[PDB]
Order: sequence, then structure tokens, then C-alpha cells
Amino acid sequence: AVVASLKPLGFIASAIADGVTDTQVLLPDGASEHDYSLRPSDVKRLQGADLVVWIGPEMEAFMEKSVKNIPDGKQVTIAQLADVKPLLMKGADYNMHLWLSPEIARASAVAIHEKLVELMPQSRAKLDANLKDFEAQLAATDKQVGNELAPLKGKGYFVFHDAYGYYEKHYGLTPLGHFTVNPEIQPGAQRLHEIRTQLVEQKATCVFAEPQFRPAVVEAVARGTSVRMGTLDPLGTNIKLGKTSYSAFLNQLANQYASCLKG
Repeated sequence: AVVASLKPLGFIASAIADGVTDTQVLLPDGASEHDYSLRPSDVKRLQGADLVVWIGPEMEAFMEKSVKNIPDGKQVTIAQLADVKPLLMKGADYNMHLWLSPEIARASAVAIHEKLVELMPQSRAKLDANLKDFEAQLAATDKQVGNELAPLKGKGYFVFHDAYGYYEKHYGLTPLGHFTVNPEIQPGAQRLHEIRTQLVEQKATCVFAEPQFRPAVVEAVARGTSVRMGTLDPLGTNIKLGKTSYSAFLNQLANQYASCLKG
């Protein structure tokens, strides 16, 4: 099997290795990328994976550990890829929420495909063809999203937790800023003040919760005000692995942003 660390890395691998081997996500639905640690049975899945896909040690900390035993032909480490490295952003030490960069996704699909062809050479036929389709969906989605999000350029909003840099920069969104960075921090207390003042001084159209964290803090700093409220799910927790899953992720996310920000 192809064992992906996070669900949207699954979405990608599931497209490339469709019909060739199954894909498996380690980080379960509704857990957060910051704050997991590998089950014994999750390490089994890694030890006997055909191919392992993850970002890199600055992101999925919890699995740097087990990935040192795995050799280079049996894994794809997306933060240290040829075409990705050059376009890593800074953390306002780089932002690693890469799985939302279509350019990076592309580069990842490529590298996955390469390694699978190597390991499973009698499936080259299908693999080559799965990839072609991916590149096509992905391209055609990047177009539709672009259009959907284009009218939200300018509209300022706030997000819980800083995950969306890559996506936001690429489609030209206009975030006023984030509540946290690591969302195991609260954050309080001045942070929450600076947001409040910004929201009541008109200035912001939407504020965005997340499903893997209590919206609790976001209602508040908003109640009373003319700010609308929504949610963003950066792990597409409610999307099934499949060919068209990663293109669905981006569309969903676009719709999440837009469903609140439209006007």
C-alpha cells in the first residue's frame, strides 16, 4: 500500500495509485497535524508500506522517528523535493502547509508516480495514465477555483491557525491574519484583543473556525459584531480517498472560504 501521513497527501496518492494499490492515511479524521503520535499499528503500516508519502520533519514531527529505517526509493519527502524547495514560504523557518499548494501537489504526484513505476514496473501502463488524469483534473480545478475565489480578493477575514498561506497566496486571497500558528497554544489574550478591535472597527468580513478545534474562542471576539462566521477544513476530513479526491479538496476549501465571503 501507499501510506500517506495526512489525508490530503492520501488524496494525491489515491489518484496516482488508483487501481494499483490502495492508499492509507495515518493521521485519523479529526486529529490535527500538530498533536498526533503513531499507534503501534500505524508503525506496522509504515514498515510494510510499498511507498511512504509525507512532507518532512519540520511538519509531521511524529514520524521522523519511524521514517529513518525506510530507504529513499520507498519514500517521498515533499519538503525536500527538487521543484518544491524553491517555493517554500516563511512563517510569520518555513511554513509547511504545502498540501494546499497546487503547484506543490503537482510536484508530489510526479514524484510519487516516479517511485511507483520503479517499485511496480509491471503497472507503468496504468500509473502513467492515472497521472495524466490527475494533472488534467488538477489543472481544470485550478481554473474553476481561481474564478470562484477571484471576487474575494480584498475581502479580509481571520483564520484559526496558519495553514492556508500557500493556497491563499496562489489564489490571491487577503487574510487579515490568524488566531494561532500552533493551535495547541490558546492563544489569548492580547491576541484576542487585537482581533476584537479589528472586527468591531468594521474591517473584517468573515472569521473562520476549524472542525478539529473548538470554535468556542472564535464565537466571542465576533458576537455582537457584523462579522459573518464560517469554517475551513485543511485536512478535508470528510472527503473519501479516490481519484477525484484531491481536486474535490480544493473545491471544497474554495467553497468554504467563498460561502462566507461572497457579497
